[PDB]
Amino acid sequence: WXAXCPA
Amino acid sequence: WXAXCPA
Amino acid sequence: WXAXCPA
Amino acid sequence: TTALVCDNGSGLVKAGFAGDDAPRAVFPSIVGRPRHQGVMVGMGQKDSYVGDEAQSKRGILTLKYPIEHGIITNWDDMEKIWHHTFYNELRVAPEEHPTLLTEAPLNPKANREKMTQIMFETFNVPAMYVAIQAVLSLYASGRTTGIVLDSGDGVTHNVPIYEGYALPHAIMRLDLAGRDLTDYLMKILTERGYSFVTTAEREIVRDIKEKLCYVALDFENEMATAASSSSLEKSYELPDGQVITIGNERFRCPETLFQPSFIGMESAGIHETTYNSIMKCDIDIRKDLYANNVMSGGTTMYPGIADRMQKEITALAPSTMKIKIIAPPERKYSVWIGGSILASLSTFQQMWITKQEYDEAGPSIVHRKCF
Amino acid sequence: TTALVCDNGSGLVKAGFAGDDAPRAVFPSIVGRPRHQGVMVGMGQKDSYVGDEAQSKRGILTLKYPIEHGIITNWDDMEKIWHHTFYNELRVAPEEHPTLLTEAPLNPKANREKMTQIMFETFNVPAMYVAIQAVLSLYASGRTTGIVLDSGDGVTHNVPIYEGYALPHAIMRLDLAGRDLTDYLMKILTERGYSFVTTAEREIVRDIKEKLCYVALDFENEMATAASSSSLEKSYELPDGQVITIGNERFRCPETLFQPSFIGMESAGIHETTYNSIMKCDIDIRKDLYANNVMSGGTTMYPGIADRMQKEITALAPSTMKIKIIAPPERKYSVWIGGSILASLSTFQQMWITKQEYDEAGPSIVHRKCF
Amino acid sequence: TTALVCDNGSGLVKAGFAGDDAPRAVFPSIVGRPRHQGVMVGMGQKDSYVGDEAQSKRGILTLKYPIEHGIITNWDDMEKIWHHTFYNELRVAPEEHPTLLTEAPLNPKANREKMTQIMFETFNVPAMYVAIQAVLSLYASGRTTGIVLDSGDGVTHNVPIYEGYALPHAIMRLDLAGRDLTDYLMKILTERGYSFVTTAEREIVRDIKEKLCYVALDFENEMATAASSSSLEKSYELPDGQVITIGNERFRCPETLFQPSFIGMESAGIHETTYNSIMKCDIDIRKDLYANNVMSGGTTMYPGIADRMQKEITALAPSTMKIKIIAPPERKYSVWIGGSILASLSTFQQMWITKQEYDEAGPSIVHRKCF
Ligand SMILES: Nc1ncnc2c1ncn2[C@@H]1O[C@H](COP(=O)(O)OP(=O)(O)O)[C@@H](O)[C@H]1O
Ligand SMILES: Nc1ncnc2c1ncn2[C@@H]1O[C@H](COP(=O)(O)OP(=O)(O)O)[C@@H](O)[C@H]1O
Ligand SMILES: Nc1ncnc2c1ncn2[C@@H]1O[C@H](COP(=O)(O)OP(=O)(O)O)[C@@H](O)[C@H]1O
Ligand SMILES: [Mg+2]
Ligand SMILES: [Mg+2]
Ligand SMILES: [Mg+2]
Repeated sequence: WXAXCPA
Repeated sequence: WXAXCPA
Repeated sequence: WXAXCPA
Repeated sequence: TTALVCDNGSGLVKAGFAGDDAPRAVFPSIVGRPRHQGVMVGMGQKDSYVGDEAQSKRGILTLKYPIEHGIITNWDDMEKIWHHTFYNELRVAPEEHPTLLTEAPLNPKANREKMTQIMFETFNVPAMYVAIQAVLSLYASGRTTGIVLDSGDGVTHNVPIYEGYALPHAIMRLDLAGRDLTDYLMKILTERGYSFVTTAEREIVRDIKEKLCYVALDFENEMATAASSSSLEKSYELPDGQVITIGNERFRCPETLFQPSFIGMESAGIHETTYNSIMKCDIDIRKDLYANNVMSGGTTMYPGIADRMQKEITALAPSTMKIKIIAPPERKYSVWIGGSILASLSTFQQMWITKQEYDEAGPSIVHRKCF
Repeated sequence: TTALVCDNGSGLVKAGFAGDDAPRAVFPSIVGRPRHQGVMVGMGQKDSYVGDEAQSKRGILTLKYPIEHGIITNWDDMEKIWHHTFYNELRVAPEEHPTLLTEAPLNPKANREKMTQIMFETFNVPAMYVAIQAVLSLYASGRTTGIVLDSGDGVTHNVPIYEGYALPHAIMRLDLAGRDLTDYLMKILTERGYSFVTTAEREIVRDIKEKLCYVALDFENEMATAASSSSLEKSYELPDGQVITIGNERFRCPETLFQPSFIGMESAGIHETTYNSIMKCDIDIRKDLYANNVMSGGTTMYPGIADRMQKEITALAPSTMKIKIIAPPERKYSVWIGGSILASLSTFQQMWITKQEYDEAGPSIVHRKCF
Repeated sequence: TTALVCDNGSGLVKAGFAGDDAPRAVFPSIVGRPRHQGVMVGMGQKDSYVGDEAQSKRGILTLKYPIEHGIITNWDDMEKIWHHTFYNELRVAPEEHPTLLTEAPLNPKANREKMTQIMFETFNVPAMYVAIQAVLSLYASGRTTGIVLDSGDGVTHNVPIYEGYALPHAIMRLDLAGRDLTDYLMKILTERGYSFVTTAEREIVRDIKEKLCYVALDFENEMATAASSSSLEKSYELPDGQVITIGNERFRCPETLFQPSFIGMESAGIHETTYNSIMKCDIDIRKDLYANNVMSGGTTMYPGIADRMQKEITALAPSTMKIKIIAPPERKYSVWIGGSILASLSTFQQMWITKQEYDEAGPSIVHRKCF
């Protein structure tokens, strides 16, 4: 992901 | 709640 | 170690 | 000595002595408990954090709201908030001051009875009263006739009153509130990508909704404008230091209030429920209720909500009837202000539930507080 | 000519033509590049090995999954994987056959838009479609009502469907999946001692989890039995040749699904998420969803996972409601089977995304395909 | 009587009573045995020299480290080392003083269980505790929140702690430490010509690395400067009188920490592992973890390591967050100082593992005190 978690 | 919805 | 790496 | 008003909301506890113009202590209604391992660097700690302390160190806690949709679920946690408020926030002995409570309408009687028993036995409150939030909001507004839309964190009810005679058959209660809006924002922030799952991340989403979200005057036009690469794109900074961008999610999070079908809820929007509640009263009352629309609660603080609901009601209502919406700047603490006004009244001093009455009637005595 | 279905998972790519009962080519979604020196001994070499070739000689590569947690992060690697599939596995020209893709629910619109643009520009597919994996699994199961728990390598979602009307508000998405279980097995294999740090050793740990790990019906009882010097100790032979022994780690690696707190995840177990998703539907839908618990995904192949999930849900669910869990033997390729069934339907032939539609609407055209 | 702390590292044993500000005796964890013939000239001889005695006459011995990368390989050697410490360095009977030990995180339970059994059977300590090195370093730093990187002689682990609540899921363990750097320096000193193969020559290379090696702020610029015939050339005198010159090898030996690919290790550098460990915690936690980077261990004493790590982390971390690295001058004995602080606490006196508990629960009793 972009915010929260990686991906 | 008890029946319907949680609470 | 036992498996992986020595120790 | 003097009465104290404790409006225990479904996500924000506001308490303070009667006669004041603002709550003395406002802290989140959150109980946090440790989640990680059994502590390495340990010298002096607590097994549960209540209120602002829990949110201060929420990174290692699993916050749990005791009250959901205006209904208390975890009674031990609610006892924890009550004790924390009484002994840390107001810093007064509950056995000396009468306490005035607020409860949402159309709530289970078991919840109110258990709250009464808990605060009347665990504490030694000399006299306790429970009042509806909308009636307190109307008291704060200073008028006697009008229709109150109290949209809090857990509930959104609508109690119409005319000349002080509340109509307990046109009261419409909606379960769409700030918590559901926060959950919807959590779900739909995944579109751009930024997703939040943990309870602390839920608090972050709530802060995002409080700061950036607003209600669009026209939903379709605003959506088209946002999709047309407009300036409706604000930037929020997460605690870790990353900046996020919110596009059309700003006016889609609080559009659920006017369109509950977004999260698959059959009930109509707040404007339609208000219009139905008005139309359920006598034909000689609707004219005065149309011109005395009163807002309260935290979630009614979105920019442009008053204009939007005024337009929707004017569309629904006949064109010959003037539509006016009253939105005081103190909408967040309107219920507490009304409670403080009511508790200091000379006439209200005889309406308390004294200890003798509770002892002689057990804990099923709070059923003539009906409003 | 004939449509082809390419279910690009987050760790296992399954592709094949529509109408077949099984994928034609299944290879790991791994793109590896040489890590060591180029070295004088060279007669023909490649700068990057894709798919099964990378895992065949994984001793001199740093394998990097283009997809994890259901999102592609390395788009060049994904382009390489798609090209390798289309031109080496199926051995067909993508410009002649429509392609159907699968995407996990609650995923960014940017990711799906980028995949659509990549497949419509780099390749020349006449038509394309993106579908939710759980809907495809329900299609494969042959029924129209039920709740699908698709636990893949990177994601574990839960989409409840009733009579073909999917409820897009009770969909619960979890990030506990095969990769997290493999990492947890890597971490807790330290206890006995046999630890694996590199990516090839991570593949070895994944193979160990696939071959030996299982789900215990009762976690506490199984842990006590294992600690009581029981027969729960199986032996695995590493490629280097040294045998290792796995004790209580067999049922502790897949216990993370029912207890996310093992790796410090605030979310609840898969059984609790399924129960919450069922309870978020209408009261008239819960009875049918309880008895149609369809399971799919690779990580749902653990021995005894169905019995444990049924026991947990029955404990959560009311005693008067019959609970049945459907675990077909083809759970690994259930999503692809459903995609093949859907792509060959006569009615679905009108729901493609033609090249003309993409040209006239741009990459941001896949937003009416939401399930 | 008084508790004693024996931090048995993987190349340097530090022991001393609790309450002191520095270890009473620090000697290498080396057990050496004669290599050449016994020879006719014998009046008083030993078959094995331990600690400083072994290094004093290392020219006729084959020094063998019992602990390396944290694990004890030879248990007779560490029985000898523990006996030598207790009966020659502290010169106290172990049966009277409780002993607090330190173990690296993510270590096999067999090693700690065997150490427990050895200390409780071969010796007669009334009580004994086993702690984690990073937790003790954080104790020594005087704070309760922060991320500790303890880069010792055999291991380089990383334990992030927030408000005394360490997260046992963001702990990253690396095998890059002083021994690997010494081996790399031995390998790369061949380039100029100076070769070191024997164990005594390995000790000489270790001394060279201790005295001359440093961490460059910019690797490429420093390499270009060294290749441009600069003043980066220092002279070291071997024990036999010869002098050697070290050029670019001064900053190439410790560059392995930030570039594990130098010795063919797939893992990322210490800066990247620290960034991942900071990030793997909760989003609200990294705000205090970024500004509370605490270092410990011998190999964190390179000149300019703090500046290089701060620059690398600031490059990785968001630009809007301040990055502060805490590098106390006592980094060499930080773990022992923290252990002495912890063992003298009044609250910790109930956390000891008494002999009665060991007798009633066997040697597998140290699993309730995991950090
Ligand atoms: N300025 C604001 N803008 C948008 N939302 C707000 C604002 N202030 C409060 N809220 C929302 O109102 C909700 C509850 O507010 P309030 O009515 O004061 O508490 P309660 O619901 O307990 O009475 C909160 O969940 C918050 O999200
Ligand atoms: N027999 C098995 N037992 C346990 N786990 C399995 C088994 N087969 C596959 N898996 C796990 O399922 C994951 C991928 O399965 P699958 O869902 O078919 O692929 P994807 O996740 O890409 O859709 C792998 O990471 C693997 O660890
Ligand atoms: N001043 C220094 N500069 C560079 N390296 C050092 C320095 N002091 C110690 N070291 C390295 O640290 C390693 C061990 O140091 P220390 O952490 O005190 O022991 P342990 O690793 O047993 O805890 C030694 O192998 C040595 O090479
Ligand atoms: Mg309220
Ligand atoms: Mg899948
Ligand atoms: Mg150390």
